[PDB]
Amino acid sequence: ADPFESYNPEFFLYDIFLKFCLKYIDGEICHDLFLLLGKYNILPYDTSNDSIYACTNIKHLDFINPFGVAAGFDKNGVCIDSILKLGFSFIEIGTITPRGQTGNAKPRIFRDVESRSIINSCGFNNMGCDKVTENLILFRKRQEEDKLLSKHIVGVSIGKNKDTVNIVDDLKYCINKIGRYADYIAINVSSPNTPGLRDNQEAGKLKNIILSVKEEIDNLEKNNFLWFNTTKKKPLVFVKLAPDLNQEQKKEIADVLLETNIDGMIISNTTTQINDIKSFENKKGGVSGAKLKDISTKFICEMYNYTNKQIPIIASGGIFSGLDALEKIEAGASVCQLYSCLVFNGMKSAVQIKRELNHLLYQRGYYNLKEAIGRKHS
Ligand SMILES: Cc1cc2nc3c(=O)[nH]c(=O)nc-3n(C[C@H](O)[C@H](O)[C@H](O)COP(=O)(O)O)c2cc1C
Ligand SMILES: Cc1nc2c(C#N)cccc2n1-c1ccc(C(=O)NC2CC2)s1
Ligand SMILES: O=C(O)c1cc(=O)[nH]c(=O)[nH]1
Repeated sequence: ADPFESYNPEFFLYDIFLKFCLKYIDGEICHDLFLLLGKYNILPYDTSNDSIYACTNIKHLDFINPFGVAAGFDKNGVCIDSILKLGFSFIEIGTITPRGQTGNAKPRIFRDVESRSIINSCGFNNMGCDKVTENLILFRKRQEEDKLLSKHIVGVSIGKNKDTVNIVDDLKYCINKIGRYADYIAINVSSPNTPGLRDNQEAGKLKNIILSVKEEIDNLEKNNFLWFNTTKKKPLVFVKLAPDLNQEQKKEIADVLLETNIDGMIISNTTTQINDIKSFENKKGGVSGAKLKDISTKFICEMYNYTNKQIPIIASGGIFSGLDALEKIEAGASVCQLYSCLVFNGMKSAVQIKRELNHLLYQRGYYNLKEAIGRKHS
């Protein structure tokens, strides 16, 4: 790929445009501008074949490379194709809710370039389960005609509308509408921006949530070719956890995860523990990026040991480099999700991080990425 060709994600003009937008334009306007470029398929694309030695898996989920885009980036599944073609193996769309929501008062997204941090108080703004399902169906039909997207994975993050009293009613509604089209379902009980959502991480409540979601997915088969997704199998079930939990809570959750046989755990969502970023002093919400890296890596180590290495991990939190990715993997993660990396590193994010990790796996003496999983604990 030529360095001065516009189709190349590493093309210098992308970093110039991004640096300008990061300096002078409102955060959510930048994000919506990126989604618009994606929607009209004007984004650059990765033309390199991914290394077979950096492939990974979670059960039957075969990731072509270890990098995906975390939930909350393409909330409505409006440009799945364009984001994936930047060089990512998967994307988690959503978080979606049964009815659409505009979310919390704007401005609600703020970036701190020096510390590579983001604070947000979005509050699950999305078009609603029915409209997002239409968007995902359209992608599944495009994927069926395009061989280049046949191995890319799409997960769906599901949550509850703000006014819903019982979360399970909302999760069931989403499963019944979008479940048939998802490779995996991520249960979001960790947003800090929906009042009382995090209370669902209590052991007793979480167990009922997991068993009800699993029962609802299992009933799609019982009541009714059926799977219009990548795997051609029922979606796996993941739980996304908050890093703001005590040791007693983490241990109780781990015991529930082992008993309910969850397919994976996403570690982690944003934190409410970071109070040292000056430009975020009077801002509300959860913090993402570099200040979240150490907290979430420590949380991966803890959960990997609490679950006795039986539950696969999806890493989320401050991953910017090949070095950051390897640290997550040796801590116990099987795959990585990026968010803040796309915001601060731009279009080149996937191409660059994949190169850095392949080089690092070679320097460290690993034959493949699978050999590195949980190696800190070996
Ligand atoms: C503006 C914004 C919106 C987000 N929305 C969601 C969401 O809807 N669902 C979710 O599970 N996580 C959401 N997240 C959390 C990210 O998926 C991710 O876990 C977090 O940003 C930490 O990763 P990072 O340090 O690489 O950014 C959001 C993050 C940001 C910055
Ligand atoms: C990767 C990228 N590239 C661009 C370009 C370019 N080139 C122009 C405008 C926005 C761009 N982006 C962004 C995508 C998302 C961005 C962002 O700031 N998101 C909000 C949640 C924090 S900034
Ligand atoms: O929509 C949001 O506010 C949101 C959801 C989530 O899970 N995490 C986050 O930081 N923001």
